[PDB]
Amino acid sequence: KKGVVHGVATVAEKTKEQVTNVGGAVVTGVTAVAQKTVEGAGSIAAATGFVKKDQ
Amino acid sequence: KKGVVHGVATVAEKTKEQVTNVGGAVVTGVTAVAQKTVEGAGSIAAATGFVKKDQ
Amino acid sequence: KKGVVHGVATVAEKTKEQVTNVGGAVVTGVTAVAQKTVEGAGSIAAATGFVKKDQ
Amino acid sequence: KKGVVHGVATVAEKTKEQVTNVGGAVVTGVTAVAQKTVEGAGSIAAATGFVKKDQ
Amino acid sequence: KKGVVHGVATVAEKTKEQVTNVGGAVVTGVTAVAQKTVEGAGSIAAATGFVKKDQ
Amino acid sequence: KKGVVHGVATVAEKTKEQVTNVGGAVVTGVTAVAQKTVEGAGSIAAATGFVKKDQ
Amino acid sequence: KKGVVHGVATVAEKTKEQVTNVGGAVVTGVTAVAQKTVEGAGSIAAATGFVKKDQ
Amino acid sequence: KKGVVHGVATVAEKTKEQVTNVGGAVVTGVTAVAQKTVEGAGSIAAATGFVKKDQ
Amino acid sequence: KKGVVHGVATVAEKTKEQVTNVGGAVVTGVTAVAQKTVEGAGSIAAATGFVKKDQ
Amino acid sequence: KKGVVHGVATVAEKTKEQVTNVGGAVVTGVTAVAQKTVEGAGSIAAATGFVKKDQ
Ligand SMILES: Cc1ccc2nc(-c3ccc(N(C)C)cc3)sc2c1
Ligand SMILES: Cc1ccc2nc(-c3ccc(N(C)C)cc3)sc2c1
Ligand SMILES: Cc1ccc2nc(-c3ccc(N(C)C)cc3)sc2c1
Ligand SMILES: Cc1ccc2nc(-c3ccc(N(C)C)cc3)sc2c1
Ligand SMILES: Cc1ccc2nc(-c3ccc(N(C)C)cc3)sc2c1
Ligand SMILES: Cc1ccc2nc(-c3ccc(N(C)C)cc3)sc2c1
Ligand SMILES: Cc1ccc2nc(-c3ccc(N(C)C)cc3)sc2c1
Ligand SMILES: Cc1ccc2nc(-c3ccc(N(C)C)cc3)sc2c1
Ligand SMILES: Cc1ccc2nc(-c3ccc(N(C)C)cc3)sc2c1
Ligand SMILES: Cc1ccc2nc(-c3ccc(N(C)C)cc3)sc2c1
Repeated sequence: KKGVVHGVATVAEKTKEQVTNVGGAVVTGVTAVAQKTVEGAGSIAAATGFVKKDQ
Repeated sequence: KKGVVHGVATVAEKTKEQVTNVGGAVVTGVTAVAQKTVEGAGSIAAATGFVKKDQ
Repeated sequence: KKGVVHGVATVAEKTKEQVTNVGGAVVTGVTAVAQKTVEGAGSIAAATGFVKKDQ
Repeated sequence: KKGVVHGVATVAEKTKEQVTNVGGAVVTGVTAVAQKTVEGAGSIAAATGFVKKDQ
Repeated sequence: KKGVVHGVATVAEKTKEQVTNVGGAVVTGVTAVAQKTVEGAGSIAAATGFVKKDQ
Repeated sequence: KKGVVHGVATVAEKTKEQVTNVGGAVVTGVTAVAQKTVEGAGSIAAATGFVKKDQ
Repeated sequence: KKGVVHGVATVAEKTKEQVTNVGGAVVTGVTAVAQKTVEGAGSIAAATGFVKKDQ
Repeated sequence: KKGVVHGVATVAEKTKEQVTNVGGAVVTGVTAVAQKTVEGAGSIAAATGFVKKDQ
Repeated sequence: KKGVVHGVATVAEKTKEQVTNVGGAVVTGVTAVAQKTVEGAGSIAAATGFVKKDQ
Repeated sequence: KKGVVHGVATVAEKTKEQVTNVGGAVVTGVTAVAQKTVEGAGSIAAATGFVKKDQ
């Protein structure tokens, strides 16, 4: 076989899960957050996949 | 076989999971956060995958 | 076979898990955080994969 | 076979797990944090994979 | 076979686990932290893979 | 002061939390369950407070 | 002061939470269940406060 | 002071938490379960407070 | 002071935590379970407080 | 002072923690279990407080 990509690719066979991202956010997984009190200014309480590039 | 990529690629066969990211965040995995009190200014309480590049 | 990459690639066969990242965050694994009280200003309480490049 | 990379590559066969990172954070492994009280200003309580390059 | 890399590569065959990092953090291993009280300003309580290059 | 009980009592002052149970179940605490697949016949997957007295 | 109870009582002052139960079930606490697949015959998947006295 | 109990009592002053149980189950504490696959017939996967008296 | 009990009592002053149990299960403490695969028939995977009196 | 008990009592003053049990299970302490694969039929993987009296 032959393949040429510029990116971003994701090429496969017999594949149970696939995610391609440029951005941005993708949530595909099981996630449970239980929480009782959030205070403070300002605290990232429960972050799973996170990116902060403030300018 | 033959392959030429510029990146970012992810090329495979018979593959159960795949993630390609440029960014950005991707959450595909099981995650449970149980939490009772968050205070303080400002404290990253529970971070799993995290990136902070403030300017 | 033949392959030329610029990066970042991830090339394989018969492969159960794959992650490619430029960024950024990717969470694909099982993670359990149980927590009772977070205080202080400001304390990284429970960080699993973490990157802080403040300028 | 033949291969030329610029990096960062990860090239393989018959491979159970793969991670490629430039960044950034990737969490793919089992992780359990149980915690009862976090105080102080500011103390990295429980860090698994961590990078701090404040300027 | 023939291979020329610029780095950082990781080239292999028949390989159970692979990690390539430039950064940054990668957590792929089993990790259990149980903890009861963290105080002080500021004490790295339980660090597994850690890098601090504050300027 | 004077007190006579037959039970079950719970007598106090200045008390943040109280539970009295005869039974039966009482859930008053923070609880997070994240779960991806349960199989088998029959397996108690994730039990927190549990009592089984089958006859 | 004076008090005589037969039970079940719960007597207090300045008290943030109170539960009295004979039965029966009482749920007063924060609870998050995230779940993706339940199978099997028959498996208690995620039980928090539970009592089974089948005859 | 004077006190006579038959049981089960729980008598106190200045007391932050109290639980009285006859049964039965009481869950008042922080609890996080993250889980990815449960199989087998039949396996108690993650049990915190547990009692099995099958007859 | 004077006290006569039949049991089970728990009598105190200035007391931060109290548990009285006859049964039965009580969970009041911080608990984190992270888990990736449970198999076998039948294996107690992660048990914290546990009692099995099958007849 | 004077005290007569039948048992099981737990009598005190100025006392930070108290547990009385007849049973049964009580979990009041911090506990973290991180786990990646459990197999076999049937193996007690990670047991903290445990009692097995099968008949
Ligand atoms: C659409 C596509 C298909 C196939 C493909 N194969 C690539 C490849 C194969 C082998 C190697 N080596 C490094 C040997 C490199 C890239 S890139 C690519 C893109
Ligand atoms: C929105 C926001 C604001 C403030 C902030 N501060 C962070 C911080 C501060 C100090 C440290 N140390 C490592 C001492 C780590 C993170 S994360 C974060 C996110
Ligand atoms: C918003 C933004 C801007 C620029 C950018 N550049 C990226 C980049 C550049 C070069 C390479 N190489 C693989 C050399 C990879 C990613 S991701 C990305 C995202
Ligand atoms: C926002 C941003 C900007 C620039 C950037 N550059 C990247 C980079 C550059 C060179 C290489 N090599 C593999 C040499 C890899 C990544 S990632 C990235 C992300
Ligand atoms: C935001 C940013 C900027 C620049 C950058 N450069 C990277 C780099 C450069 C050279 C190499 N070599 C492999 C020589 C690897 C990575 S990662 C990266 C990320
Ligand atoms: C409605 C009520 C009020 C007060 C009260 N006090 C009780 C008590 C006080 C002290 C002791 N000791 C064991 C000293 C025992 C029971 S039972 C009871 C019932
Ligand atoms: C509705 C139901 C049916 C069956 C069942 N079986 C349970 C069980 C079986 C075996 C063991 N072992 C400790 C081997 C534990 C629990 S809990 C339960 C609940
Ligand atoms: C459905 C049911 C039946 C009987 C029962 N008996 C209880 C009992 C009996 C005696 C004592 N003592 C305190 C001696 C406590 C509880 S709870 C309960 C619930
Ligand atoms: C369903 C049931 C039946 C009987 C029962 N008996 C209990 C009992 C009996 C005696 C004492 N003493 C304190 C001696 C405590 C509990 S709890 C309970 C629950
Ligand atoms: C369902 C049941 C039946 C009987 C039972 N008896 C209990 C008992 C008996 C005596 C004492 N002593 C303190 C002597 C304590 C508990 S708990 C309990 C629970």
